[PDB]
Amino acid sequence: ANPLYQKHIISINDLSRDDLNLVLATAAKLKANPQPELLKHKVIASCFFEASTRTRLSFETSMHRLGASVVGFSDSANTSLGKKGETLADTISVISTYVDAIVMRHPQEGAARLATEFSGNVPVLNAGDGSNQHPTQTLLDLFTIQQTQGRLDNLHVAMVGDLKYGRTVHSLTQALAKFDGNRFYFIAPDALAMPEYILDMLDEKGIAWSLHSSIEEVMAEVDILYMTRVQKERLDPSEYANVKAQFVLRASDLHNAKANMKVLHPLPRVDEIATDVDKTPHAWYFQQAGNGIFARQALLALVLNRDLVL
Amino acid sequence: ANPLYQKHIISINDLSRDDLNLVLATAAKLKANPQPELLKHKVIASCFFEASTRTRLSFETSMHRLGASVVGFSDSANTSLGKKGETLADTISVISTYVDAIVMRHPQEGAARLATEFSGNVPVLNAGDGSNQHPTQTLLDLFTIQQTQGRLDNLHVAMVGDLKYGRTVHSLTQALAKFDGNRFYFIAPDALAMPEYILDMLDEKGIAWSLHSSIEEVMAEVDILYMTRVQKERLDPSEYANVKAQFVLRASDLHNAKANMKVLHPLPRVDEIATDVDKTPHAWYFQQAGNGIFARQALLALVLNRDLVL
Amino acid sequence: ANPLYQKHIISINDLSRDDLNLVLATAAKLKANPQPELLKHKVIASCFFEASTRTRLSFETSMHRLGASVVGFSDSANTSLGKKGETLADTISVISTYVDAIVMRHPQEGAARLATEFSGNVPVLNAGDGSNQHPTQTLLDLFTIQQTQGRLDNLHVAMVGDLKYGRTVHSLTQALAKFDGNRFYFIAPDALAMPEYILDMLDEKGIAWSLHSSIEEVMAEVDILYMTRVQKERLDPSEYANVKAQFVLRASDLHNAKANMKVLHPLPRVDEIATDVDKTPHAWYFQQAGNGIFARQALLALVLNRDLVL
Amino acid sequence: MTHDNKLQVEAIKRGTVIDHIPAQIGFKLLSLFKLTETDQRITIGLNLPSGEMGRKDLIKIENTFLSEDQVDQLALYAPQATVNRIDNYEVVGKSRPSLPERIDNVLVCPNSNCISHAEPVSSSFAVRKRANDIALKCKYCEKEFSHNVVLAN
Amino acid sequence: MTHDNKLQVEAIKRGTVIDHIPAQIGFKLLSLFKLTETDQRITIGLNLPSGEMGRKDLIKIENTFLSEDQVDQLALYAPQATVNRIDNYEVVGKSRPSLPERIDNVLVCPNSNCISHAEPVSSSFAVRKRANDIALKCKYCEKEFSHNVVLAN
Ligand SMILES: O=C(O)C[C@H](NC(=O)CP(=O)(O)O)C(=O)O
Ligand SMILES: O=C(O)C[C@H](NC(=O)CP(=O)(O)O)C(=O)O
Ligand SMILES: O=C(O)C[C@H](NC(=O)CP(=O)(O)O)C(=O)O
Ligand SMILES: [Zn+2]
Ligand SMILES: [Zn+2]
Repeated sequence: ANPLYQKHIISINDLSRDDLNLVLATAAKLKANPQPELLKHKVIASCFFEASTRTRLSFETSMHRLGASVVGFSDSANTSLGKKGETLADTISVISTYVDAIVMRHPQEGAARLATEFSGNVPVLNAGDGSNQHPTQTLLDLFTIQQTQGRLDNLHVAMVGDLKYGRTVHSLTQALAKFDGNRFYFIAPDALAMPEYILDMLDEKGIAWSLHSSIEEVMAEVDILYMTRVQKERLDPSEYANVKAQFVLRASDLHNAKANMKVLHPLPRVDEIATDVDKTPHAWYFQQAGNGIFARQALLALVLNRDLVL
Repeated sequence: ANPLYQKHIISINDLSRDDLNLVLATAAKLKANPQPELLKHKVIASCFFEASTRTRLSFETSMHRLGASVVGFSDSANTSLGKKGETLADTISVISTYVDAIVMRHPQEGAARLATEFSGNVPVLNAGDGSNQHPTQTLLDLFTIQQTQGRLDNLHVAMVGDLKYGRTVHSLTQALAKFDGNRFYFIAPDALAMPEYILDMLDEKGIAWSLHSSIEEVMAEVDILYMTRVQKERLDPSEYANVKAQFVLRASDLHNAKANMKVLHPLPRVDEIATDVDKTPHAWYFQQAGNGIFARQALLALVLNRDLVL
Repeated sequence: ANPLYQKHIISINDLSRDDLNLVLATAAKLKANPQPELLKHKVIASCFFEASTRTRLSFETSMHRLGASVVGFSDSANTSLGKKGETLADTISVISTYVDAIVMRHPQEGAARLATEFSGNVPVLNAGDGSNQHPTQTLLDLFTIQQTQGRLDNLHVAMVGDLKYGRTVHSLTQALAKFDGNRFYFIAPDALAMPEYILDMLDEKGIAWSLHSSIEEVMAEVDILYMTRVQKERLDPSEYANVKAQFVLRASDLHNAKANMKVLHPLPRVDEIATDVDKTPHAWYFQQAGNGIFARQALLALVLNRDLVL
Repeated sequence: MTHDNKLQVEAIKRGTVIDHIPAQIGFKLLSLFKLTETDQRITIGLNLPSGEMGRKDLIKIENTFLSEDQVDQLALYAPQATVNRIDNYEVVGKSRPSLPERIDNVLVCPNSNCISHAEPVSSSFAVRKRANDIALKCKYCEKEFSHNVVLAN
Repeated sequence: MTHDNKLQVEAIKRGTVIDHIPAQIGFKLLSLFKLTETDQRITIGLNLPSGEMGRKDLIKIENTFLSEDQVDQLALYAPQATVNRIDNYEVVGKSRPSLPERIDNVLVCPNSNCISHAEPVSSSFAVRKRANDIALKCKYCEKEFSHNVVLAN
C-alpha cells in the first residue's frame, strides 16, 4: 500500500509534502516508462457538471493510456439530476456502485468533499469544485515547475489575475507553501484579491509574500509567473467592473526577465497573454498542459494500485 | 511509409488519384480481412463542433473496430471554448498534446486547415468544415460507386439538390474529375447552384458537364444519381425561398432507368427521396452509409501506420 | 409676445434667470387664479419614448386644466417608429404637421434638440432626454424651493445620488448657478459624480462647491437636501457596483437638521429615503411633485400664448 | 521664392498653400477635410525643413480656395500654420487659423448614447479654450470632451 | 541622369520613386503601405497630368526602398505602376510590379463564414490570372473570388 492508495484527492490542504513528491516522482516514471495495462479492467466515471476541455480530456486520455475504461457525462443536463430533480447525494450513491474511482468537477464549492460521504470505498478525485480547489492542476503545475527549475524550493513565484475565484492558485499556493524558501508576489485587482484564509496560512508559516500593482515591478525577479483568467462565470454582478484583464502580458515586457523563467497559465487564456508571447522561449503554458497527461496518469496509478513498482 | 502516413486529410483537392486508390483498395481489404488490433494503444479525439449521427458514430465505430480508444466531445457547448471564450487555435493546441489523430467537424469553412497550423505532428482529419469539404464522405462514396459499377471512369453521374452549400458534392466532384471519361449533370435551383470555382476546374480539365431542370431529362442516362439535402442551416435568409426540395424522387420516376443504376445520398434525407424508393433495387443510400465503416477504418490505418501489410 | 412665446424649452442652459423668474411668477398667478380656457382649441402631442408617471401625467392634467386637447403615446412599441423602422426625424416631421406643441421624453441625449431641427414652427418641450436635461423638473423644483425658503439666491444646497446620470441635477444645478450666493454640497459615489462640465461652469462662475462623504457632514448647514435615485437603467455593467443606494435618509438623520430644511427628490425613490421620513416636517417630495401642475401649466401658457396672461 | 538648396520645379498659377503644418498632420488634414477629393493639382511635401519649423509639412492645392470658415477649422490640428493665398503666382493673401466657435460634419460624438449616431443629422460641436487644451461640446447631448478624445471622419 | 519631362518636378539623391499611380490611388497607397510614417522628405503629386494617358499620381520617398513584397502587393492596387530605385540622383534600377503567386495579411476574405475572421491567423489568398480580372483563393475556406470583391476589405 503506497500512501495514496484508495485516498480521496479533495484538497491540497489534506495532502502532505511527501504525498505530492510521490506523485511527481511517479509522473516522471510514467513519462518515460509507459505502463499500458496498469489499469486494465477498471471503469472510472469522469463526471463533469461544469465545462472542461483540458481537465476532462486529459483525464480521460490518461485512463485510456493506462488501460482503464471510462463511462460518464460531460453535461448534467441530461442526467436524472438534471431533469428529474435528483440530489447530488443520491447521484453519487448509485454511481459508486458501478465503478472504481470518480473524477468529478462541479460548480459549487464543496461538491467533492460531499461526494465522499456518499461513495463508500470509492475514491473521489476533485477535478474542480467552484472556486475552492483543483488539486490535479496543482500536481501538473508542480511537475512543470520541477522539470524547468530543477527545484521546488527557494523559487520566486508571481501569481497574476483573479486570485479570489481562482481555485488554481488557491491549491498551488498551499502546495508551494509546503516546500522551503519560496517567495510569493500577488498581483490582482483589489476586488479579486487573494483570500485571507490563504494569506493567514502564509503568515502562520512565516512565508514571505508581498503585493504589486504591475508585472513590471516583479518581472526581473520571478522564476515562474503564473497568469490567470478572470473567472467571469463566478463574478458577482457587483464585480462586473473586473471582467477585462487588468494585467495583460505582451512579448515586450519579458525583456528584463531571467533567462530561466517560464510563463505558466492553467488556461484557457482570454486576453491576459497576448499571442506574441507564444513564440518566446518563455511561454510554457502548452507544455504545461501536455503535462496533464503524465501527472494525472500517476494519480490514477497511485490511487488504484496497492503497490506500484516501476 | 505509405503515401498517406501522418498526412492531414483536409481537402480532396490536396489528394491525388493514387491516394484515393490506395484508400479504396485498403477499404476493400479491411472489409474482408478485419484487423482487430491494428490501432491498439492509440487515442483519437473525435471533436465534432456541429451535429452528426453518421459521421461521428461511423468514425468512432471504425476506431473501435481497430482497437483505438476514443476521447472527445459531441457538442462545443460544454467545452472551455464554449463557456470560457477559448479560441479554436488554443483548443487544438492543447488537445494535440494528448492524442494521436484528431477527427474534427466544424461550422466554419476552413476550421480544419487552421487546425493543422496548430497541431504539430498530429494529423487532422476533416469530418466536415462548413460548406467547404467532407473528404471522408467522398471516400466512402467512391468505394460505393466502385463496388456497384465496377469502375470509376466513363461513369455518367447526376448531382441533384443544394450544390452550393453541399460540401458533399464539392469534394466528390473534384475526386471524380481525377478519373477519366466521367460526365456530370447538375440539377439544382439556381440560388443553390454549383459554385464557379468547381465548374472552372471542370472546364480547365475539359470535363463534360451540363445543366438540367429535372431528373426526368437525365434518368435514362445516369449510372449514379446523387441526391442531396437542402442545407437549411447554412442558407442566408434571402435563400429562404429554397428550403423545400424542388426536386423530389418517387419510385415511379425510376421506370426508364438503367438496371445497373444506384441512387446514392449522403443523408439525412428530408423529403427529396420519397420512402417508396427505399424498396427499389435502385436505392443504395443505406448500403452506402454502412460503407462509412470500411472507408474510414482504411483511412485511420493508412494515416497512423507507417507500413501496412494485408 | 412674452419672452418665451413659441420658444422651444430644450435645456436649462438656453434660459436665463429672467426666463426662469418669468415661469415661476406665472406659476404663482396660475395657482391662485386658474384659466380653464387659456388653451382652448390647442392640440398637444405627449410623446414619451421612455417611462413616466409624473412627467407625463402632470403634463397632461396641465394641458386639460387649461382646456387644450392631447394626442400621443407612452410607449413607442406600437408606433411606426417602433414596428416599421422609422427615424425620429421623420416622426417629428409628420407629427409637427398636426399639433400645436410636442412634449417629448426620449431614451437618447439630444433627442429633444434633434426634434427642433425638424418640427418647423411647432415648439418642442423636453420632458427629459437620456441623462442630459429635464428642464420642467427644474421649473417645479425652483417653484417648490422658493415656496419653502422664500428665495433662490443664497441657499445652501446638497445634492445626493447619481449625479452623473441624474438629468434632474444637471438642470437644477445649472439653474441655481444663475442665482447669487447659492452654496453647493455634492455627495455621490465616485462612479456617479457630477460631470466635469458642471463643476467647470461653477468654477468660472465663482460658485462655491465641495464634495462630502456623508449626508450628516452637511445636515446642519443646508436648506434643501435634494435626494436622487441611482439611474439604474442607464448604468454601464462595469458600474453595477453602485446600483444600490449608499446614502439612505432616515428620520433620525434630520435631528441636527435646520428648522426650515426640506427634503426634496424628483421621485420615484427606492431605498434612499425611508418611509419614516415621510411623516416628519422636512419631507417635501410629495408637495414638490404636486407643484408640477403649476410649473407646467405656466410653461404651456407662456409658449403657446402671446400675451402675458391677463 | 520658396528657398534654395539644389533645384526641382515647383510654382503655381492660382490656388492655396497651407504652409507650416507640423509633422504627421498633413496626412490627417488631407483625410479629414477631404482636401484630396478633387481633380486639382495637389503637391504634398512632407518633412521638408524650415528652421525653427525644423520638420515642417506643406500642401499646395491649385485652383482651390479655402474659406475663412475652412481655414479657422485647422486651428484644431495645426494652429500656428499659415495659409498663403497665391493668385497668378502673386501671394495675394495670408491667414492663420484662429479658433472657430463650432466644428461641423467632421467629428464624431464620443457619447455612444448620443442621438447623433442614429438619426440622419450632421454632427456639430462648440469649440472652447478649456485651460490647457481645447474643450469640445456636442450640440445634441450637451457633453463636453477633450478636444483630443473626440474622433472624426 | 537628367531633369524629368513635365513641369513641376521634385528632386532627390537616394530613395524610391513610384510613378504612374492611377488617379485617386496615390493617397490610398500612402495609407496602406504606412509610408507617411517615415520622416524622409516624402513628395507626392496628385492629379498630375499623364500625356496621352490622362492624369497621374506619384510618390517620392528619399532613403526608402520598397519591401521584398510591397511591389507585388502594389501590383494589384496599381498594375501599371513603375518602381524606380533612385541612387545618387539616378535610377540604378527600374522595375514593374509583378502579380505574385499569393498574397498574405493585407487582404480580408469576403466569405463571412470563413474561420479567418474569428481566429488569430493571417489571411492569405492565391493569385491566379483568370480572363482579365484576377482571382484570389482563400487558403482557409477554399473559395475563389474576383479581386473586385476582395478589394472591399
Ligand atoms: O478556468 C480556468 O481558467 C482555470 C482552470 N482551467 C482548467 O482547469 C482548464 P479546463 O477548463 O479546460 O479543463 C479551471 O479552474 O477550470
Ligand atoms: O448534411 C448533409 O446532408 C450532408 C452530410 N451528411 C453527413 O455527413 C451525415 P451526418 O450528418 O449524420 O454525420 C454533411 O455534410 O453533414
Ligand atoms: O427617474 C428619476 O429618478 C428622476 C426623473 N423622474 C421623473 O421625471 C419623474 P417620472 O419619470 O415619473 O415622470 C427622471 O429623470 O425621469
Ligand atoms: Zn453628443
Ligand atoms: Zn476565406
